[PDB]
Formats: sequence, structure tokens, C-alpha cells
Amino acid sequence: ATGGSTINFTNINYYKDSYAASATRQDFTQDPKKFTQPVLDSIRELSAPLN
Amino acid sequence: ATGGSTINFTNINYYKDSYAASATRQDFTQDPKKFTQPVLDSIRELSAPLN
Amino acid sequence: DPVEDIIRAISSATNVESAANTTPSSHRLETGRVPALQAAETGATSNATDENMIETRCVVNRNGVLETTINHFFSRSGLVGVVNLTDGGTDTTGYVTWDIDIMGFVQLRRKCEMFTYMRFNAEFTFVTTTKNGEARPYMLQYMYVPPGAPKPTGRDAFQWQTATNPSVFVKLTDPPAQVSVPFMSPASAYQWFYDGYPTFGQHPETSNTTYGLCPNNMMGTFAVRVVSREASQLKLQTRVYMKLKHVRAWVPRPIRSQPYLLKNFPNYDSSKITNSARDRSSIKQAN
Amino acid sequence: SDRVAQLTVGNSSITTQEAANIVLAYGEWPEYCPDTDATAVDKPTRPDVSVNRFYTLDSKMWQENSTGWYWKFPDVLNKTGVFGQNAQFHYLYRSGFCLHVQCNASKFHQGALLVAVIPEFVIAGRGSNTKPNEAPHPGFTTTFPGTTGATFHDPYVLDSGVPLSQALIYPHQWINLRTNNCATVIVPYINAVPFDSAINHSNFGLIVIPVSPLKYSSGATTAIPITITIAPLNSEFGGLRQAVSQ
Amino acid sequence: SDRVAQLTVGNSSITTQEAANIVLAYGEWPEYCPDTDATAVDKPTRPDVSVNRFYTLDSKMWQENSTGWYWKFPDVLNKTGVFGQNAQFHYLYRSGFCLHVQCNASKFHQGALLVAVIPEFVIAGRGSNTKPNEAPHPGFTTTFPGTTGATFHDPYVLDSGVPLSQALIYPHQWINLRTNNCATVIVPYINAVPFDSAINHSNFGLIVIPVSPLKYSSGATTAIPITITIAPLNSEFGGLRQAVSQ
Ligand SMILES: CCCCCCCCCCCCC/C=C/[C@H](O)[C@H](N)CO
Repeated sequence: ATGGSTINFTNINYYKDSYAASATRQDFTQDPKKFTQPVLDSIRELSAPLN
Repeated sequence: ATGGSTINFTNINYYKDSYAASATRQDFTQDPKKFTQPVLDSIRELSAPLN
Repeated sequence: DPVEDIIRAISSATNVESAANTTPSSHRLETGRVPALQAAETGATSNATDENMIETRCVVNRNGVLETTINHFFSRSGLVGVVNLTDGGTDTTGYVTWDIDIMGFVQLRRKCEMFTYMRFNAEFTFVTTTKNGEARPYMLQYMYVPPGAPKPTGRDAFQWQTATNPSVFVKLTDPPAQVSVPFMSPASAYQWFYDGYPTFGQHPETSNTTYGLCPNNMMGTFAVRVVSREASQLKLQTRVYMKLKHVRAWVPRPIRSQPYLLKNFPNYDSSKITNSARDRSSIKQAN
Repeated sequence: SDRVAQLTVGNSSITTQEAANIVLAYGEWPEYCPDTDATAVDKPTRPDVSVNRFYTLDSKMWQENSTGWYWKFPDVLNKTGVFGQNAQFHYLYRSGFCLHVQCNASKFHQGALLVAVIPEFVIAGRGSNTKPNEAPHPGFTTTFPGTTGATFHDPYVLDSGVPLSQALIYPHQWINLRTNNCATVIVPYINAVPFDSAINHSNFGLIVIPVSPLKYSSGATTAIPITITIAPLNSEFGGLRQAVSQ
Repeated sequence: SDRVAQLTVGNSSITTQEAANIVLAYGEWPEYCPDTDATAVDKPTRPDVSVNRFYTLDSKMWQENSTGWYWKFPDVLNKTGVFGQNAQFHYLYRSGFCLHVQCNASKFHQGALLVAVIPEFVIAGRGSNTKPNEAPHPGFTTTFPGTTGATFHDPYVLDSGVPLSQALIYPHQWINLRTNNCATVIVPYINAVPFDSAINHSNFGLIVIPVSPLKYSSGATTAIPITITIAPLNSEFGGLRQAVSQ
């Protein structure tokens, strides 16, 4: 945290093109549930999977 | 003191990272009483220490 | 309800922007009030002051206190290492690795060892010259090889592809390279003193080579080469200067009076101990 | 209301009629690990009164040539009581300590003892060898003395290569035989990590040294011991497994 | 809150751990001369911290046959420090004093000292001669001893022909080696004129006398000194001229 009044500037671009710029803007998005649990019928952690 | 309208800028950072920056923001905080006088019962300067 | 027995710091902080002032104090003739007498057996220092010992004037004190903070004390670059790259004729490796230990050079070592725990950032500058001194227009590679990463086996070996390892490409005729490094310890602070062993097991009483070596300080290796195919004939040293910034420090400890011997060990001479203060002719002659 | 103290911890208690205040190291009390600083997910164990209490080592006897002794903590306690057992079955230890040192003599005796608490106290090989191969190192029985304590070869440089005169940076107190017969320091948990292994790592050593030597005129008592009593304030243990003594 | 005292005057200060109150002679503090009592028109000088401060004479050593010593004030201070210089260049002196006497010994010693302050203390010739011609008188070195002090030939009659037992009319205190190691009296300026010559006239003498003799059993310390430390509270000087030592 901290960094009071550090006036950061990075993403400013000197060219008319978008791909000339510098990464990132980051991303915090995740969706593990599509790779880890890609099943039709949802299964709870309490219940046994197969009944 | 003095330095009327000198428009100082230092802490401005050119990178997306906090550790890329330059010291300091300083600090004026002190707590000598923890090293110099670390005793339970507080002792005044007037009174004799041991009574 | 049925079983009842189941059911801070005294010191505080104050900003000090200048040296302390002095208030006027007159004499005192009376009993019961004794600022001079102290008892040091409590481990606390005498709190007696200028103003209760003598008669003083008033001094507004604008002396600055600022330069002595741990930030300003520790932010300076000083030599943490030297790397010798032959690359020349005869036996030729073509590269040199330097394990990163800043305890190898005494002058910056004694400042750090005033403290048990330290958490900081870093600014490394690489000043490379030739054997005597000069700069030719040769391209260089400074690569960081973190723990577990393959160390390069040759001048041209594949570990220099550095698809991941950070590397710096620089010409000897360019101003010295410089980078910022974070706090990489897997613990929460660096520690220059570790009383303990890294692993379990039975420890030899004859020779303990593992005593006192903290795992948390192993930062990987620094490796140099000359970017090229055949070889150069030159021979060069790289000097490595580390600056500490954003630094915090804990638990101050005494400053070392004995000559250092080894990087990683506080070994000193059982013979030959040097006194901390030079000796005079008699205790009754101040000079 | 000062020189008389009583300390009660667990089923144990200590009285002293001659005492110089109490030192609270670095201005903090021992405490349990806060949820924000903690890392290991499993639930620690907190025995309270069975571990936290005064254990009393054997007494070190006090002579004119004595160079001074040291101990390591928790190491002195790893074989004793329920504290020694928990530290063997758990991989993760945290706590503070309350240290108490008893030395008494009579108004015709004299001397002084420096009692200090040294975080990360590293002993040092003694020799002129500058090669890390041929260079000497201390033995395990030296690095970690146990209950029996160890002794200084060079008490002036504190065996670590550092001057004794500056030891007054650590939380300390003096036993000055004309003034007080005990020294008590309350040490918080200090370490760069919240938990650690009691077996592999000792947080801090204790040090008793004769800055001014013992003197008594003939006919008085020659036998002076130095007794040590230490209590583990606020203990936690984690990472339960089988027993490992070392 | 009684037996422990500190006195701070000027750049000097005195601590004592064993003391019996403090005597303020005749219930007054020293003070500067009020405009109504003053006579001389010229402006006095008031150095404050350079004159007013504790000066310490040599120590008088304490024996079984000792009959006791005396000093004269300001006379003891006329050659010392900046106080001695001002008193030589000025014809008119006024001030008070704070007197402090240090004698210590050990719980196996015994004795008592009478410490008194005698305004206008006149020594006396010793002889049977009733003719003012043939009758003896004391010498200047006796009347005004200086720093070196003087001694009593007849301590019982105080060398003035007056019984010692009634000396308790003057501001006094005792040093009783089982009770206190110091005696302190704060003397106001006393005189029949507001200013006077420090050189020609001594306001009052100090007196230390063994009413009960020193005793110690063999093997204890034979050497006991008596040290004297005196400070000139509230000093004034007038009538500036060249320097006259006498
Ligand atoms: C492009 C090259 C960059 C080189 C980056 C190297 C950064 C390494 C981290 C340095 C942090 C301080 C070093 C660690 C402390 C002491 O050396 C320990 N005693 C090591 O044993």
C-alpha cells in the first residue's frame, strides 16, 4: 500500500498506434471452474458425488 | 526555509512497480524510550529510582 | 457460562524535526528532590538532563536531526562484489558466476551488522573495466539465475536464451548498468545472524559447517559472459555496487570490533584479540 | 512498593525482597500470533498453565576466575516438563519468556553481574584460519548447551567477536551485590517468522558475566551459586507429528 | 523524601544520600540589598552564576586527638575563583552562603561533630597578662586562617573564652556517624552595615568540633577526612578600584 502522492504515469503512449504501448492494465479475472469442474450437474462438497 | 515557488518534483515514478521508485518520504518518527528506558515501573527524574 | 475460567506498549512515537531545545533553569536548595542519583541496575539509562544538573540559558535549537535516519544512513552504493572474467587465451571458461553474498566486503558489512533483521529494496550498478583499465566496444550479458534455475555451462550454452531469467545487454563503452531489485526473501526479513541449523539430524561435534547459515538468504547466482561466437582476448572485472532503499531495520546490536576472517562466519582469533580502545601510559593522564 | 516483588505464573510463583524494577524487552509484552501475521492454516495448541510456568535450572557456582555462562532458549527447556514434550511433537513453536536470575551474598561481599538477552546469539569459531575449509567451528554441544549451560572462552568479546561494553543495547540488568539479588527480564517472541522449530533454532541466549569480580574477605561464605528460573509466557505449537528430539 | 538531597548552584551541584534536613539560619534566605537600606550611590555588580557556586576546600583529616578546626568567611574565598577577584577589585561586599560539610565512615565507626555558624567570631589571646601592653594577641594568620583553616588550642571554651555547650544558640547541626554524613546550613548576610570590605572584615566563622571522639576497632579504616564546600548565595560588589589582596 502506502505510496502517498507518488504521481505514477506509465500507460501514456507517444504513438498513434495501440500496439506500440506497454503492458498491461493487468487482469485479476479468474474462472477456474471451467477447467477444474466442467460438469453439467453441479456437485456440492458436502454430498457424495454419485447417488 | 525560503524557496518560494520552487515547484519540486521527485517521487514521480515512471514504472508500474513500487520498488522501482526513489527514497524516501523520509521519516521523523522516534521512540527512544523503548531502548533507553524499557522498564515496567516508570521512574521519574525527580524521585530516586529505588525506594 | 458453565466454566468461567475459560471466559500494548508503554513507549510511543513522536516526530522530531530538529535537535532539542533548552529551557532556563535556576538553582535548587531543598531536600527530597534528587535528579543526579541514578541506579543503573535496572538496565535503564540515566534520565538526568542538562537543566537539572546546572543552571542553563534558553537555547532554541535548529540543528537538523534528519541525516541520521536508517534510510539516509543506508542509502549509498558500496561494493558488494568483484567478478573476474578471463575469456582470454590458454584455459578459457568464457563466463563467470558469482553467488550473491554481500557479506564479502567488510566496509559495507559492518554497517548492515548493526542490525539483526533487515527488509529493504536494492539498486545494483555494474561497473566493468578491462585488466588494467579501459573500455572497448564489446557487448556483455549480465544474467540473473535464481535458485533452482540452470546455471550456464558454456559461453554459448542454451541457458543464455533467457526466455525467463532477467538479463542485461550492455557495451563496455556504455554507462554502467543499473537495475532495481525487490525484497525476495521467503521469510519476512533478511537476517544476518541465524543461531540454528537449517535441517534436522545429528550434528557433528568436531566440525559444524552448517551452523549459522540461514536458508532465507540464498538469492541465486549472477553470471556474466561476452556475447560472441569464437572468443575475445580481453580480461575484465565487474564491480558490483549495492544501494539500499526503502530500508527498515530491527533489533540493534553491538558493532563488531574484531577483524573479520570469513564471509559467512563470525570467526575471530582466540589468540590476538585486539582491544577496543587504544592504550595510554596511565589512567591519571587524560591526554 | 518497588524493591519487593512477587511473580505468579501457572502453579509456580517467585518472591524477591531485593529487586531493581523489571525490564520489558523492547517495550512489548508476549502475545499470541495475530490472524493477519499467521501463515500456517492448521490450528495451534495452547496449553496455558501446563507449559507457561517457572522452570528452574541447576545453579552455577560463582568463583574468582569465573568467566561467565550462557544458555539458549527454548533449547534449555526442550527436555523438561510438558514444554519439552510439546516442542518435540510439533514442528512450529512460538512464545515469549520471563527470565529470573538469583544470586545473593552478604553485605561484606562485592561484585557485579551483567545479565543480557541476545536475539540471534551466534557463537563463533576461535582460530586464525581464513579458509572456510580449514577454519574451525564450534560443536553442537557448544552452540546449543542445553540445561548444563556453557562458558565463555573470551568473555570480553562475547565469543561472537563483539565487545561486551556495547551489550547494553540488549535488554539487560545488573546484579550488584550491594543493591539487588535478582534480575528479571520479560522477553517477547522475536523472530523474522511467526513460528519456527524449537529444535533447530534458538531465538535468543541468556548471558551472565562478571564485569566486576567477586570479592569477600576471609571467613565469609565462599560458595555463591547463580540460579536461573525461566517461564514461557504465551506459548503456541503447530504442525503435530511424531517425536523428534533433534 | 528527606534523607536524600540534591543542591544545585551555578555549574556545580551536590548530592547526599544521608542528610538531616537543612538549617536556614535565623529563618531567612539570602537576598539582595533593598533600595531603602542601601546607602552607597554607585551601582553594584551582580555576576550571579560565575561567583555563586560551590567551592571546595582541602580536606581536614580526622584523628583521635583532633581538637577541631575553624574558617572565616568570605576570607577563605578571597583568593579563589572569580569570587576572589571581585572581592579584590571592590571595596564593598555583600552576600550569604550555603555551607556543606562531608564526613563519612562505616557502620563500625562512631563519633559526633558539632558544626556551627558564628556571626562575628572573635579569637582571643591566651595568657594571664592583664596589661593591654604586655597582653598577648593572636596573629593575622590565626585571626584569618585562609583556605588552610586553623585549629583550636582550647576547644572547650571555643578559643573566645565562651563555653562550647552554649554554641547551640548559633545555627548548627551535628554529624553523627550513625545518622548523617553531611551538615548543611544556609546563612543569610548578617552585619550591622549593608555592605562591607571582604578583606578587612570576616562576617562569620565555621566550626567543626569533636564533641564525641572518633573510635573504630582495629582493622577498619583509619583515614577519615572532613571536606568543606561553600557557595556564596546572592553576591553584590561595589566601590570598584584597583586590586588589594590585603
Ligand atoms: C540483472 C542482474 C540482477 C541481479 C539481481 C540480484 C538480486 C539479489 C538480491 C540481493 C538482496 C541482498 C542479498 C542477500 C543478503 C546476503 O547476501 C546473504 N548473507 C546471502 O547469504
